[PDB]
Amino acid sequence: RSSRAGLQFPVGRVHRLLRKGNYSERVGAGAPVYLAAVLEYLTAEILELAGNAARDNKKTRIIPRHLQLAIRNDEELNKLLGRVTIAQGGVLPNIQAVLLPK
Amino acid sequence: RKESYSIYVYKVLKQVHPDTGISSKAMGIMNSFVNDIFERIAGEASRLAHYNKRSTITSREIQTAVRLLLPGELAKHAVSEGTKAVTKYTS
Amino acid sequence: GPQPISRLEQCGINANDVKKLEEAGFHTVEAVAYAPKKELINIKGISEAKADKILAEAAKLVQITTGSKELDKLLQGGIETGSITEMFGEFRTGKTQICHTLAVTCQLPIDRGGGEGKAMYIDTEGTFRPERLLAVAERYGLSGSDVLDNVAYARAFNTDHQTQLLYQASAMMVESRYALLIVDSATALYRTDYSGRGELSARQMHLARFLRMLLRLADEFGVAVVITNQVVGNIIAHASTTRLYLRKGRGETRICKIYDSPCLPEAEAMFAINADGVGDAKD
DNA sequence: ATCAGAATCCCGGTGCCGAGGCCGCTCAATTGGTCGTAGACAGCTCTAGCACCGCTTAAACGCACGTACGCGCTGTCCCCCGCGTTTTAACCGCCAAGGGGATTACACCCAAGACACCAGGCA
DNA sequence: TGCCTGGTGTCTTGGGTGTAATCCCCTTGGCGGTTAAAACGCGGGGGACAGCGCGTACGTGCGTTTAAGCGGTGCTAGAGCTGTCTACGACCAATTGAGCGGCCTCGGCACCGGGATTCTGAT
Repeated sequence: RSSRAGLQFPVGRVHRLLRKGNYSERVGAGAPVYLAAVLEYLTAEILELAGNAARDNKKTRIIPRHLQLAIRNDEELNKLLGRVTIAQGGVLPNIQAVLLPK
Repeated sequence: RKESYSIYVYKVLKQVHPDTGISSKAMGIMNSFVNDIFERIAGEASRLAHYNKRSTITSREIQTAVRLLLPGELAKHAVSEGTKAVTKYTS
Repeated sequence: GPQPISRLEQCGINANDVKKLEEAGFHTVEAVAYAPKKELINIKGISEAKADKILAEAAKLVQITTGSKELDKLLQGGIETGSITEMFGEFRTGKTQICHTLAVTCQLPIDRGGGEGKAMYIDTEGTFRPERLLAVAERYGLSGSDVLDNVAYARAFNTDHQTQLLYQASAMMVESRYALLIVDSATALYRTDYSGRGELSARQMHLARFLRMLLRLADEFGVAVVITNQVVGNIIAHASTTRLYLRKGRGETRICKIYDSPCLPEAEAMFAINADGVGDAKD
């Protein structure tokens, strides 16, 4: 079904998880496809930005720091993951202007 | 039809304050309250059962959910009432 | 292609852990990599730390002649190996006969329009006749016995058996050079097994998986994939590269029409069904 | 401390409308029985958490000292409060109408099948 | 006594999703008054805010000490997996009584008004 939907994320598995997560008595054929597509897309957006940060830092491997930079520097991702802690992410560099010397 | 907890809330009210009534708005707030706490406890119990790969929600899940959701004395008294009720019911 | 698991040891997985992974039946870094940790952990003598090291370091590494000349010209010389060509037509059009013919022509030299490879006949309809293969072999001057020796045959009784034969085909096609895979009445088991209306998606899924395995084997071995379809699914459109419509001309002479090719014109060619062969129409 | 005035609290009367109770009904909970399955328990494995010893070294800690910043004080001026006057539109009540929420009535596709029926005369 | 040759006809559901016709009452719309609230002006006072002085608490640096960290080793508790089986919950049909909608009424509360008390600010 993933190939039929043109996806990389596993439609069958998502369907099974929907069935066994006790979300509803019945599940439509399109629901796990839609969900898988959304999960895949969001994964792609975060990985895109994190990859960008990694290259800005001249690193070829994405680490948690890059994920944190990607998320917090993007308003909508930052909104979506507003109450989420990225382990080993650190924080954005930011010093209040009043604290700097005159 | 359209369900609510109104008659049960009223029975309880009559238990604790026999000569006291309640306005329509206040009853609506009590119904909102009962539905809210129902959802919180049932949802936590559902997650408890899922985490432990169990297909059944039992009184133990309810009790643990109560311990997670309610603060201090409210939690202790609620646990006491649930246990008492289940014990009276079983026999 | 594969990325044999040997390469995983150079990532600094110790070789004993790679041997345990091979014991599990994982033989490439691709194979271990796109599997979760627990598969490798379940192997005796493998901890979770070694599995994490394995997954982390593993992600770092990972034209056959139809024998009708006129039809060959219609096809520009014959089937392209490595791709699926669908011939859909009525019963008695010679589909089984065409299968028998190709089962031999594949063994022909490539300069003679063959693939110089063995043939694979997967039958679902009982119509497999080694004697017809012998007739085609003598037509093209091929050893009929060698034709049967270059044809591994198995009759699929159901769709599950139909897919299961692909598993034997994938391992067996590695050991010997093949040029042709034949699936005769390929759609019949999807009609007898999947007969409901609610089961349309089910037969489509089974067919889709079957087609994906076919595409993998086609790209893997560069062999020609021939399946026959009676048209009394829309999924096949994207899957078939060349759609051929077969209809009867009376006697043994059949009319062929091209009903899809992205590159080849819609066109028709006349051919005949001869005792020796599937062969050009000779009025 | 005093006192007047403005605002709030309290006390009583009248009304009114929504809460409380009663009754018909209906459908959702109960009871009784059956059956599959899930989870409780036993038992075995083997992972990893805890405990320990030793060495190293980087972090913590105690202290000295200077100084920047918190905090208190003072002056100024501006801008928000509080109150009086004018305006305006929110609110109450009443009526119209229509639109959309809830209920009942209406195609497109693949499927192949099925044989019958005798009449008309001349040279 | 012994002779051939003539075409042309029909008529047939089923399963599982999308659409308009129906319909009714509340959501939307307007009229009219009336009154309380919003808007506006103005005076002034008190609070925001800027400037200044001081003193003390915190930042910085340095020598000492303390323990966190790392690496190895040991073992056992307990997580995790498997097998078995029985209790327990889903399911289903019949029953019925609890619970809900509707109707009615009376008493709690709200609105009005007027005296009492509180509290604030000027003296």
